[PDB]
Amino acid sequence: NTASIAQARKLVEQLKMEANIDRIKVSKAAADLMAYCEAHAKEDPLLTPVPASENPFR
Amino acid sequence: SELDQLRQEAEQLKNQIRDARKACADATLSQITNNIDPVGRIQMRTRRTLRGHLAKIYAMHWGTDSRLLVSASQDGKLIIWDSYTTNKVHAIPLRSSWVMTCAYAPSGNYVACGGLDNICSIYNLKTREGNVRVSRELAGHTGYLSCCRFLDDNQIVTSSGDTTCALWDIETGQQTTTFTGHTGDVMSLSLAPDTRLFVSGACDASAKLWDVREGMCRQTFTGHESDINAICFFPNGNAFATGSDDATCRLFDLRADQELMTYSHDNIICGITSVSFSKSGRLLLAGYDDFNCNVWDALKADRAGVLAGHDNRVSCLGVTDDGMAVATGSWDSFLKIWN
Amino acid sequence: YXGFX
Amino acid sequence: QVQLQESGGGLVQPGGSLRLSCAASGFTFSNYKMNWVRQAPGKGLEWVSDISQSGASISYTGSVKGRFTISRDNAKNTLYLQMNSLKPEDTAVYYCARCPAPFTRDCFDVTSTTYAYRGQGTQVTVSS
Amino acid sequence: SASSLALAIAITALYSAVCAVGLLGNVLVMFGIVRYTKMKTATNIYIFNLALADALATSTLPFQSAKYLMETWPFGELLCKAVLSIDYYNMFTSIFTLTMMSVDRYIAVCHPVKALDFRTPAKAKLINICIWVLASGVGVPIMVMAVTRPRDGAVVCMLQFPSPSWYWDTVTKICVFLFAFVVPILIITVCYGLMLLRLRSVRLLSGSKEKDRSLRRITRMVLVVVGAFVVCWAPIHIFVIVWTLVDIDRRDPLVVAALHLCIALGYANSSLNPVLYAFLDENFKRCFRQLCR
Amino acid sequence: SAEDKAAVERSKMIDRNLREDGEKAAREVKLLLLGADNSGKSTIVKQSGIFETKFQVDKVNFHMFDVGGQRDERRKWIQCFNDVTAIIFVVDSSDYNRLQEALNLFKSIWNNRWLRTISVILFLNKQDLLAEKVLAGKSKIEDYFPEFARYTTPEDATPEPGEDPRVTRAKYFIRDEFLRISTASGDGRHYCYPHFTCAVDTENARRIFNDVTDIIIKMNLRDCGLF
Ligand SMILES: CC1(C)CC(=O)C2=C(C1)Nc1nnnn1[C@@H]2c1ccc(OCc2ccccc2C2CC2)cc1
Repeated sequence: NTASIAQARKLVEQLKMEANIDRIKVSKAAADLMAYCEAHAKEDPLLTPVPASENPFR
Repeated sequence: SELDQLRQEAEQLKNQIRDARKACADATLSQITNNIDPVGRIQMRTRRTLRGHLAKIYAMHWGTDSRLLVSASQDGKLIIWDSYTTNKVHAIPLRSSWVMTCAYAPSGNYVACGGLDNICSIYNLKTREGNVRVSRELAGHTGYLSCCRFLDDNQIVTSSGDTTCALWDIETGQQTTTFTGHTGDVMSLSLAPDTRLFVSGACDASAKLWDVREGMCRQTFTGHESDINAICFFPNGNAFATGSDDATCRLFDLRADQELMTYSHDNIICGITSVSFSKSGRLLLAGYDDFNCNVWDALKADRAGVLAGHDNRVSCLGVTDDGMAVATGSWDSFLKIWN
Repeated sequence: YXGFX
Repeated sequence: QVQLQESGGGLVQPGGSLRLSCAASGFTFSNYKMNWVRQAPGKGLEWVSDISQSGASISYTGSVKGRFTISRDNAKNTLYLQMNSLKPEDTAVYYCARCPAPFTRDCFDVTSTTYAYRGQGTQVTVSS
Repeated sequence: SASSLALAIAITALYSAVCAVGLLGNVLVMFGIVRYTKMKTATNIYIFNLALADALATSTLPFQSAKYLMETWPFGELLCKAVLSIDYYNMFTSIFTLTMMSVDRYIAVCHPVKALDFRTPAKAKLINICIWVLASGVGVPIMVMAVTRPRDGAVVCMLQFPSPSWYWDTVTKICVFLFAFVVPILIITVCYGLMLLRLRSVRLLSGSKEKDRSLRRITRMVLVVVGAFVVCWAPIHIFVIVWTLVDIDRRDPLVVAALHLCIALGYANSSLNPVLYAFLDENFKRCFRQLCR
Repeated sequence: SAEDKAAVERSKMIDRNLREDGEKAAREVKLLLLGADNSGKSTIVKQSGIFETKFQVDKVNFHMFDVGGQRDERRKWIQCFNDVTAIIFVVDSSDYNRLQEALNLFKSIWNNRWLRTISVILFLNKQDLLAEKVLAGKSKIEDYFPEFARYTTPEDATPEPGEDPRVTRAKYFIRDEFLRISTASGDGRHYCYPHFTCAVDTENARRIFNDVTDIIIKMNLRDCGLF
């Protein structure tokens, strides 16, 4: 057809835009997520439960 | 011949992307977080039960003040609640009762809803007369409105069942940007914390990271088996989680461009309708079709807890900005607050 | 019932 | 990435036989009911056959009953359609369509124009 | 006498068995409703009110068995007015709750679109409040008129009617026969009969045999409820009619044995209502199977 | 505690308005109109985005929702209609080539987790076109359903006066093709009510009312726990 060829060309161009990105290692990204989690664990009320005085839903 | 050539070029390009992702997959998130301690047993209890919706609730969105929340239900009603006192602040009657999404503006001055009417309705909560009226109707989607999120009082990104997302100017009522590339119904969107990017999960088992201003899909994330009904950014904006009908949640990283973790269990065979992270992102809370919610350790893929407090399908789940509480709204016409 | 008449 | 790749199609005499295979990847094959659908020239996507997750519940459209045999091998993640006694009205692009959700008996949208859990299809031409 | 003491311990064992079965069943029904079923339907509220009325009615059975054993009332006039007031007020709330579940099922089947608003749980609480308040119009005069009197060297807990006491006593027995047996059995019979006549048209299940089986199950449940009400409440009411209108011996052991058997049947209605309304409740059977599996 | 009391009063006024609107909503019967493009579903009761048709039978108000303005993929938006009283499934009974498609759609409706408690009022529309197709003899059901060659008209079948027996066998075969799916699963929670209809038929609202009456009777029986 013609619409299928246009769709596959748009797919190919998107796949090219996606193949030319700078990907970091999964170890670096996992370490960054772990560092964000332990950098904000204290200020996470659902991780470390606050006292009922500090809880508006007490 | 041309189509066949483009399909082989596309297969080569997917193979190149897969090989790049395999090359960057030196280790897994399970191995790197194998030595950190577990979060324990997360036992949230219901603190407030928001009653007053008289049909099944489809969506909810916390306001940025972490006190007010908007809920959309298919009795034709947007209710805005003071969750501290269970007081209903607003009851907005909807022109179309088949609402599937709602959004609270960061300023708190506006709410949005939409659904099978294919229209994002923006309501002004701060009218001079003191009554909530339709401030804008955003027609232009050719499919049902599945998710919407404000960026400010003038721009809103909506996701739709017409396989597209759209950035709308509320003042002009026009789609400033159309986000195309999904081949299934886009079920959910999640804004990045800087609101420069947004991820959208669709019914093509794929999530797409889009640039809000540049307008194209920067990254496509696959790995899910079925329709992604739920998506939520990690709080740093460098990762996001997806909930799908394949009974799994998946944590993808933007900069690694692949799935970091699968959150699943053999006794879980029902799909995920809603996902949300806690404030640190250590807990991934997911609402399911088995009428329960699972709190997952997002770094260790361990089910940290079970919010088993709903007699019907948990349709929506949201965490407060300050991280104090989780609202789970379900098909039993109730929203419950948990911490 | 009936026990007290 | 959910991928369904179909093969085995091609020119075949009327009354002949053809074996369509589809290689599934990116999903647990045994958790889904599988479908063969087809699209004849000038016509819409027509459902042909379904086979359940285990392989026990098998149904066909009536135009192919007694002629088509659906089967699955969950170990090699492969869906088969044995197309015996082929007629010129079987000339179509055949598509392997996965049902969208696992562990379900309902199978919505597998004949939709832009359904996602469906392969690109293989052309079966039944002509002399 | 040895025969009189054997009859006394047989009547005491019968009262003890009826009281134990009624208390155990009604406490189990209320416990399953509170802990598991959570009162989310109108029918759940009616079953809970019925189980509460039946547990309160069967709570007076140890007092009546001790009254028959000691041949006197040893509990005082406060317990006289309370046992004898709980007995009447809870007979009326239990029987009116039975009648109201018959009306509720009649509205559910024969006026089904109007049942979508009438059978809300809020109106079920309002109707139950109206039933427990309507019965207070009987339960208060009974609290007032209840006295302890010396009679034949013993204390009898009775009803001190205004003068003439025979007239107001016959009027009270007639009004209890009418408004606690006759009018409830007519409303229950008409409501269940019209409901069953409507259900002969309703397509309950696909297929002839499955549908006729489910319709036969509903008809059998209706007939066992109506027959249990009749054979449990008609004997005491016919005995009160014979006691008022026929000059019976009133001291024959056979007569007092048939009297206490009629009273034990009237409380066996309250004992069996957990079986007829909660054991046969398909929602409760589904909850029980969910608990087991 | 003055603005707190004002907020409590506002919330109670909102509760009052919500209760009134919920009673009004509880009096309206919600119906989901489903069918293909050739089915004639718009002309059933003869009274953008999702379209709503409001009709009244015996003072009962029915809101029938025909979901236009959506794509052909329905697995997600049909979950919005979990709480409708019935799904009205209209089938073009004369279009044999799409009959199986309608059957598959019915099957996907019948077995869907969020649709397995909803009864279906089946309108086998275009019975006049089915009758003239059978009497014409050009199009055979056996070319699309071979088991029709082994099919016999049921003893419980009630044919129209002056109806040809082949037309009766055809229409009851299509009805039995749908009833096989309806009886294969979901026994007790939901039922299929088939009706043969033309386009000139004016009693389809009454048929919907009687079927919805049966559905509401069975839901009230399950609420009572008699069934
Ligand atoms: C929910 C209920 C509490 C259930 C119940 O059984 C009664 C209620 C409400 N309303 C009521 N109206 N008339 N009679 N009644 C009962 C009743 C009966 C006795 C009673 O002790 C007060 C009382 C009265 C007379 C003498 C002594 C006593 C004290 C208990 C020694 C209260 C309510």
